[PDB]
This record gives sequence, C-alpha cells and structure tokens, in this order.
Amino acid sequence: VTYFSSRKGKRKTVKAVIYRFLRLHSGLWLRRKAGYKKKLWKKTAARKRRLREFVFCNKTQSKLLDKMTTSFWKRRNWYADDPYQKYQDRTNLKV
Amino acid sequence: SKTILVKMMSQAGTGFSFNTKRSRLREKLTLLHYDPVVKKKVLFVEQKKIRS
Amino acid sequence: SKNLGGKSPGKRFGIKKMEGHYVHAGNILATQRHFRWHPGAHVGLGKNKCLYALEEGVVRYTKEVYVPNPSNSEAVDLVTRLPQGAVLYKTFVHVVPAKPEGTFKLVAML
Amino acid sequence: TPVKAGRLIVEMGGRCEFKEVQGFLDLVAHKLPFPAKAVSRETLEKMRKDQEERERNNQNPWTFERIATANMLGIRKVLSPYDLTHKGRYWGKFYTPERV
Amino acid sequence: YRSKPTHGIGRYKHLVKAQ
Amino acid sequence: RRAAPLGPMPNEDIDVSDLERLKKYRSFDRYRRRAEQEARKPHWWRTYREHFGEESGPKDRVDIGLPPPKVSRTQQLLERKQALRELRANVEEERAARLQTARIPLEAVRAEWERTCGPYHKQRLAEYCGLYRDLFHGATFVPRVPLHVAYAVGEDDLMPVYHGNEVTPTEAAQAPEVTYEADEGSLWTLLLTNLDGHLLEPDAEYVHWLVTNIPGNRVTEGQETCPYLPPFPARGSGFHRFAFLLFKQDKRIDFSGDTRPSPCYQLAQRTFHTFDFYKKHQDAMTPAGLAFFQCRWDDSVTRVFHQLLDMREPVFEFVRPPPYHPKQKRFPHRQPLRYLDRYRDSHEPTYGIY
RNA sequence: UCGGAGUACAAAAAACCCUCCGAGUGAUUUUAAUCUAGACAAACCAGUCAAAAUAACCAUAACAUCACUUAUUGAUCCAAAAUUUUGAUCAACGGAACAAGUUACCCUAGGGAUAACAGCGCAAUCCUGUUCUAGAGUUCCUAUCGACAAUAGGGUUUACGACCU
RNA sequence: GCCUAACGAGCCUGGUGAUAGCUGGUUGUCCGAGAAAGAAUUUUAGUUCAACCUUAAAAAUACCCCAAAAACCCUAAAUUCCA
Ligand SMILES: Nc1nc2c(ncn2[C@@H]2O[C@H](COP(=O)(O)O)[C@@H](O)[C@H]2O)c(=O)[nH]1
Ligand SMILES: [Mg+2]
Ligand SMILES: [Mg+2]
Ligand SMILES: [Mg+2]
Ligand SMILES: [Mg+2]
Ligand SMILES: [Mg+2]
Ligand SMILES: [Mg+2]
Ligand SMILES: [Mg+2]
Ligand SMILES: [Mg+2]
Ligand SMILES: [Mg+2]
Ligand SMILES: [Mg+2]
Ligand SMILES: [Mg+2]
Ligand SMILES: [Mg+2]
Ligand SMILES: [Mg+2]
Ligand SMILES: [Mg+2]
Ligand SMILES: [Mg+2]
Ligand SMILES: [Mg+2]
Ligand SMILES: [Mg+2]
Ligand SMILES: [Mg+2]
Ligand SMILES: [Mg+2]
Ligand SMILES: [Mg+2]
Ligand SMILES: [Mg+2]
Ligand SMILES: [Mg+2]
Ligand SMILES: [Mg+2]
Ligand SMILES: [Mg+2]
Ligand SMILES: [Mg+2]
Ligand SMILES: [Mg+2]
Ligand SMILES: [Mg+2]
Ligand SMILES: [Mg+2]
Ligand SMILES: [Mg+2]
Ligand SMILES: [Mg+2]
Ligand SMILES: [Mg+2]
Ligand SMILES: [Mg+2]
Ligand SMILES: [Mg+2]
Ligand SMILES: [Mg+2]
Repeated sequence: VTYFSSRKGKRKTVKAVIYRFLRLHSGLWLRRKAGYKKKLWKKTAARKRRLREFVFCNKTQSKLLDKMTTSFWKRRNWYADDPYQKYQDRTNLKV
Repeated sequence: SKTILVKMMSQAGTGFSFNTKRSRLREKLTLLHYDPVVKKKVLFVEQKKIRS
Repeated sequence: SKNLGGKSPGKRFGIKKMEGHYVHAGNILATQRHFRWHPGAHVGLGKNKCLYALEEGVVRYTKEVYVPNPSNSEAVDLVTRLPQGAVLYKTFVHVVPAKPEGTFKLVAML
Repeated sequence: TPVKAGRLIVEMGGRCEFKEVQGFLDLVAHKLPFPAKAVSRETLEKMRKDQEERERNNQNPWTFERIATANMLGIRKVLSPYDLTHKGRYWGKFYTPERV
Repeated sequence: YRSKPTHGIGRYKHLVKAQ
Repeated sequence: RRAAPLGPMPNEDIDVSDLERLKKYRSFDRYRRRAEQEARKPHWWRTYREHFGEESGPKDRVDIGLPPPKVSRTQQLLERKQALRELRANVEEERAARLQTARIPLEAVRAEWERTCGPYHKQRLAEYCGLYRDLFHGATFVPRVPLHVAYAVGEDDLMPVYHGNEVTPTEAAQAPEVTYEADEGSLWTLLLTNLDGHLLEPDAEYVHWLVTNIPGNRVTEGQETCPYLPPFPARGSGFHRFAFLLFKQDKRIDFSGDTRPSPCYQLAQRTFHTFDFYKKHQDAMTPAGLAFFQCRWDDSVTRVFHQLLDMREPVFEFVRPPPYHPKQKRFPHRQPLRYLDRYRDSHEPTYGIY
C-alpha cells in the first residue's frame, strides 16, 4: 500500500482487492470461493454447490481489506436495479 | 491404458454439456442424463473430446 | 531412506455431543472411521458414517440388540453362525425429542 | 529374552537332595546378568511367608502403599504411576526384597 | 467404554470362529 | 480401570470352549426372533425403552370391572377337542385346503370374537386411545357386555360405531340405536361424552347424551338426564373422540344434581368429569360396555354453533414453532450470503432517514 | 504432497534423516438434479456431512458401486474454448511466467545459534582390576594361563554431544 | 602481473540519507497489568495468521464439577462430558 502518494500526497487503493471483493456498507466483505471454476468434472455436485457460493470474510480479513482500500469504496451506494441493495444494512443485531 | 475426458451434448436441442471420463479403447459414449433446462431424462451423445 | 510418508494429520473422529446434551436438528452427534456408534431413533446416518440429529431434543446413548438388514450378506452370515442363545449387541445414539410437534391456535372466531 | 524379577530361569528335579543341586546351581545363578538365587519349593515358600510376615509385623505406621495411594504430601508428583502397583519394592529393573 | 460396567457388551468374535 | 458388571452380562452363559458342539441358528429368522425376545426383557443398562416412554412402565391396575364369566376349563377343552376332531375328519375340508379354495364365514367369527376374547381386544384398543386415561385416570375395565351402536344415515342406511372408528357429524345429527343383551331385573345407565373439544377447560369434557334407569335392553324407556346433542368438533382441531359408556346399576338411582334442562343448549351447563360422576354413584354403578368413535369437523357442524348454541364458530390452525437460528454474529465467517436473510425482520426495504 | 497402522493403551490434538504398509487410479452402470435449516473441521485458504422444499423418474420413486476406500491430488493470474468448460511430476506438491557450475584470487555482514584445536559431558571403543571355572599345564583348575559369562572402576585412544570461546 | 604505498579490476565526484530479515546503539521519575511457540512460508537469523496477552466497552454465566454417558480381542495412570 502507498500511504502517501507521490503527486497528491493522499493514500492509494490496492486495485487487486477491488476486483475480487465487495464491500457492503455494514462493513462485511463478500467474496467468491476459491477454485470454483477449476476442474469441475472431477468434483461432487455438493462440493460444486459449496463452491458456487458467495461468502463472508472474518473480522481480520475485513480489517485488512479496509486498510488496503480508500474511503471512496466505503461510501453509501444507491444503484438502480442493484441485487445487493437488500443486504447493505444490518438488522436485529444484539451485541 | 489411458482414459479420456469427453464433452457430451444433449440431444434435447438445449445446449448443455457435461464431461465424462471414458475408456480410450472403447466406443463413442452415449448415456441417459438429466437436462436442467428441459428438466428431463434425455439422451446425451458425446460431441467432443476435451482432455486426453 | 526406507520408511516414507507416515505423516498425515488426525481426522478428529470423535463424539461431538455427549449424553444429556441439548441438540438442534442437523447437529452432528458423532463422526467415525468405522461403525462404532450406530444411529438410533431420530438420528440420521450420513454417507461418511457420521451421525446427526434429525430432531431438536436430548442425546442419549444406549446398548441395544443388533438385527442387520437381510440384504447385507456379511452381517447375516455373522449372525447365522452364532450359538443358539447368543445375541449381538451394539451401541446406539438417539435424540429424545423436546418440543411438541405443533400446537393448535385460535385463528378467527366466525 | 526379557526376564522380570521373580521368575524361575531353570527348573531342576530329581531324586536329589537340595544341597548338591544348590551347590552347583549357585554358580550358574551367579553368572547370570541379574542378581539371582538357587531355591527349592521349601526355600521359596519360606521366603514368601517371611516376606508377608515382615509386612504384618511392621512397627511404623507409614508404608509406601499407604502414602502413595492416598497421595499424601502430594507425593504422587514425584512418583511414577506404576509405583502404585510396585509399592516401592521395585525401582527400575532393580528389586530390593527388604522393602516390605 | 473401558471404565464402565457395560464394557464389552458388544463383544462377539469369540462366539464365531472364522480365521 | 475396570468396573464390575451389575448382574448378568448377556452372552456370559454359553460356553466358548468347544464351539463346534454348540447348536447354531442357521436361520436369519430364528435369530430375529431370539433378538426380539431379548429386546423385551428388563435389563440393567440404559436402554431404548427406558428413555422413550413405556408410559409408566409397570403399573398396578385399579380394576373397576364386571366379574369375569365363570366357565369350566376341562369341559370347554373337551368340547373344542371334539369339534376339531369332527372338522378334521371330513374329506371335503381337506380338499378345500389342498386346492387353496376355502372361506371363513366372517359373521360367525365376529360373533365368536364378540363372545370370547373381544372384550380384551376392545380393552387394549381403549387403552391405546387413552379412554381410561381421560375418564377414570388409573382404571381399566374389561367391556364384558357388547355394546352395539348405530346411526341412521337414511332409510336403508346404517352406520355402525365400533371402537375407534371414524364417523361424520352429518350421520350423528340424531340419537343412535343402542342394543345389548340383558334380561330385566336390570337397570343401566348410558353415557355419551366428548373426551376433548371442551373450549375453556383442558381437563374436562362435554356430555352429549346421558340416559338413566334403563330397564333391560329398552333404550327409550329410560328417563333422559341429558338430551342428545350432536357432535361438534371445531374446524381447526382434528379428530375428537366420543365415548359410549354403559353402567350396570343395582338400585334405582335418582339425581337431581346431574339432571339438565330439556333444551340445554348451554355449554357451561354441559361440562363434565366422568371420574367425578362415577365417584358419586360408584357403589351402585359398575361400568360394563364400551364403544367409541373418532370424529372430525365437517360442513353440518357450522349449523350447530350458529343455530343451537347461539355462538360464533371458533376455527383453529396447526401452528409449528418458528425455526431455530443461532445468535447472529457481527462477522459471519465463511457463511453464504443468504445468511443475512435469516435474521431479516420482514422483506421490504426501509430507508431510515431517507 | 496425500492416506492407513504403531509411536499417541480410554474425547480430540501431538514430533523425529522414528517403525511399517500404501496413493498420483482402475473397473463398472445404478450417469449419480436444483435449492436450502443446522452443524463438523478449521490460523487463513481449502475440506466435510445434512433435514424440510422443489423437479426427475415406480406415477406419495435422490447415499453411484467395487478394489483394506481411506488417498488417487494443485490456488491465483494467464491462456485456449464459446455457453460452458478444459489446461501443470507448477512432485521444492500454499505453486517465482522463464536462470547452472566454480572460487585456495575472493569480498562484506554476522554466528560460538554451527564445524576444525583445546576444554567439558558420556564411556560405545579403549584400559585396569577383582568374581566364576570348563579347559590348556604329561597327572593336577588358579606355578603360568584361561573360553562362556559376572561385578566394579579408570578417563590415554577413535568416536558420539554441540555446553564456553 | 602492472596501471601514483589496499587492482579478481584505479581514483574522485554525483546517483546517496544506496540497501542490509545481519551486529551495535536508543536519553526524566513513579505506578497498573504482563507474555516460551499450533499453522503456512526459497521458510525455519524473518514474516503473516491462530492461541495467549494489554487498553477500553457490553453482557451472562464462567471455572470447580456426583450419579448417568463415550467399541469392537487384551489393556494402566487417567481423560471427555456435566448438576
Ligand atoms: N499449465 C499451466 N500453465 C500456466 C498456467 N498459468 C500460467 N501458465 C504459464 O504460462 C506459460 C505458457 O507457455 P508454455 O511454456 O506453456 O508454452 C508457461 O510459462 C506456464 O507456466 C496454468 O494455469 N496452467
Ligand atoms: Mg499416523
Ligand atoms: Mg502432523
Ligand atoms: Mg550377577
Ligand atoms: Mg383351556
Ligand atoms: Mg469445533
Ligand atoms: Mg429431501
Ligand atoms: Mg516450496
Ligand atoms: Mg511448501
Ligand atoms: Mg496444508
Ligand atoms: Mg511472486
Ligand atoms: Mg592454487
Ligand atoms: Mg591462479
Ligand atoms: Mg569477514
Ligand atoms: Mg555452542
Ligand atoms: Mg539454539
Ligand atoms: Mg585455531
Ligand atoms: Mg580430532
Ligand atoms: Mg590448544
Ligand atoms: Mg571437540
Ligand atoms: Mg576453554
Ligand atoms: Mg565410568
Ligand atoms: Mg587337563
Ligand atoms: Mg583430559
Ligand atoms: Mg558418548
Ligand atoms: Mg541442543
Ligand atoms: Mg592505489
Ligand atoms: Mg540503514
Ligand atoms: Mg532471515
Ligand atoms: Mg554480538
Ligand atoms: Mg514467564
Ligand atoms: Mg515458494
Ligand atoms: Mg497475532
Ligand atoms: Mg463423572
Ligand atoms: Mg457446568
């Protein structure tokens, strides 16, 4: 990560994150499973399903990704037609 | 002996494919499989040879 | 060298829930390499031979008589060679179901 | 061949009195790797009855068994599990008969 | 289980000799 | 560390020494039998039966019965031996056997059954359906006198009430024909109770039809305490059970206490405890016959509540408990996306300040 | 790298240039679907089970089977395919897209975390004694010796260990 | 070998505050708690995850735990689990 850029002196984002993850606004990150397109003939249908999932990352990973990612990506987004707008608030969480 | 990975196609006119390990010295493979689009048990005949 | 590759991690085969515990439907009660515990009442058997609860309730272990399925050649042979008084026993896991199946409520008074 | 203390190595019978057999057997016994003795039926039962009689005669209240089993002074920390059976009579491969 | 009174209840192989 | 078995270990009996000289069951079936007999004994280790509710297990039965019919053992035995000699003698019968053509005159078997072991079967069916559990609470009686109840569905139609059978409330709109066999020095009391379907009181029941001081087999001649009220389960709840009880009484009994008004369409007025009612008259009345049926809501019942009881009609559902979800975690790890929906309140977007 | 047994005696886990067997797949037809409560396992990545509900089929018809069945396997990117997939003795098997020797001509940074000298530990090897006598000594065990073995010491040798430098 | 007293490739200046997972060093006082290693890794002189731990904050049960309970040949000290 570049903490202070050369031209702007701001903090850069690591684009390699932005291609494989998704940040809901609650702070949860969402990712594909690994190896889900790989060698499908060789796998059980059950395993294949487990692979086709979208899954959530643990706290540590989340904080790591947040550090690797600038402020812009944490903003509240309203997209038209967006699949994921349903999931961006958190509900009934007693902690 | 070696086996082979063949791409098998539906005769239901629905493009659907599934790959199978098949004996190299055996005949062209044909099976009764499940096609998800038509939601039926249909005949699949091997279209292509994928991996050797 | 002569000896090679003895190195593999444990499989954590064990018994996950113990007698008297509460369980929710779908909990794995045990996992095993060979049949050690057999599934009893309200306990489903997986294809890897692990036992899971089919009902919410309380786990109980029990010794009980073993009468194999006649489609199984091996077991019926083992049973068939026994002296005339003897009975195979095995260890089973059950879940004594907790909640009642359902209730009757008053929807509307017409 | 493994040999645990208290095992008969060689058994001689005959119309002999014990004394001749004892005389030349003690040589053999002496050239064995462990300490050993030449014994008759009479000798053996003699030393066993003596072994138990010594242990019901004992004047001091404190015996290895009594202390070890009840874990007095937390002594089980310094003892091995096997000790519970051996009762301080056996230590390693050694065996002291005088130990009650 | 070795500690229990019910140990070896399932014990059979001594009844049938197949070797 | 070994423990010591408490009492006998199961196979400890047979000799392992010399296995060849021991007889085996080479049949799967013999084994199955022996095993099922072993599964019925009272073992000293935790067992299936113990946890899964043998329902009080051993129970000393308070018996309020009619005394068992006294018949000579040896005489009966001789007579049956002879009858079977006769029946086995004929060549016609044997022909009917080898050629697989024979029939049993079911009416006559139903007759003999009703006469002989019927009472016991009816008893255990009643125990099964827990008649005794909701009526006398501890008590088992054997139905010595057979009770024949029927309903008129039309001119030619007759719907019988056997023990446990299903009947529709349409059929039961009218009082039934009741038949049993007694000469007359006799006095009886007949009772129809709805074992469940009381609305307010879980432990109590409804008397539908109660009749008393019944000479012999004469049904209508008895003074009716409670006028016939047709079966009325509620739409939601399934299968209420109605019970016909028959009591042999000695002295004429009069009760102004239990007597009900002639129309009697009030529910508070028919509320009943068979136990209590029996406790009262216990000295004279001994329960003799029994017949009962299963009944579920059908169309005609709607007319009852509105027309007779002057009520709205209560309707019920069958409600299953809401599914169990673990505590929601701040960072659900390696969990599918649809996770967030399990804790969802209702499906609707909500824009808080927006 | 993966698995089975012992080590690791009874929940789990558990090391070694530890002891032993294996795997890098065949054969077969029963061609083994979609979706989802709850769990196991777990640093992460990966792995495992699985009810209900759908759809397929007898017209209330979902565990592929066998070889100890357990293991028969490989991430991203990137390439080929066009609809949906396939691709590594990437075997150094959590995988650098592609790189070998040699230095006594050597250099720097360090290390007694690690060798060569010496010390120290230990005593396999080595050396001393005693114990035991079958035997050699023509006869005779112990004048002189003494096999098979026994008990104890010494701390020269070669090692072994890597504790000071 | 020799190329201005150091040539396996001169010297000087600049690149330059080269870069060192390696060594050394790191400056007032007093008080509160307080740590020995499972996993990967051209990795075992290092990192990054766990488990511990520290500072705040919300809670509710936490250890200790008697019966009962956990395998098939033999098998100990004992574990697991719980009022
Ligand atoms: N087999 C294989 N090679 C790959 C993959 N990704 C990148 N490559 C690399 O791509 C290059 C292809 O050129 P090649 O040497 O095969 O002609 C190789 O250096 C190979 O290592 C992959 O997924 N599989
Ligand atoms: Mg192992
Ligand atoms: Mg390991
Ligand atoms: Mg000696
Ligand atoms: Mg008789
Ligand atoms: Mg766990
Ligand atoms: Mg299903
Ligand atoms: Mg590597
Ligand atoms: Mg590696
Ligand atoms: Mg790994
Ligand atoms: Mg790289
Ligand atoms: Mg030279
Ligand atoms: Mg040279
Ligand atoms: Mg240097
Ligand atoms: Mg050193
Ligand atoms: Mg070190
Ligand atoms: Mg030197
Ligand atoms: Mg040297
Ligand atoms: Mg020196
Ligand atoms: Mg040295
Ligand atoms: Mg020195
Ligand atoms: Mg020494
Ligand atoms: Mg001589
Ligand atoms: Mg020296
Ligand atoms: Mg040494
Ligand atoms: Mg060391
Ligand atoms: Mg110069
Ligand atoms: Mg520096
Ligand atoms: Mg390093
Ligand atoms: Mg230093
Ligand atoms: Mg410390
Ligand atoms: Mg690498
Ligand atoms: Mg950490
Ligand atoms: Mg206990
Ligand atoms: Mg507790």
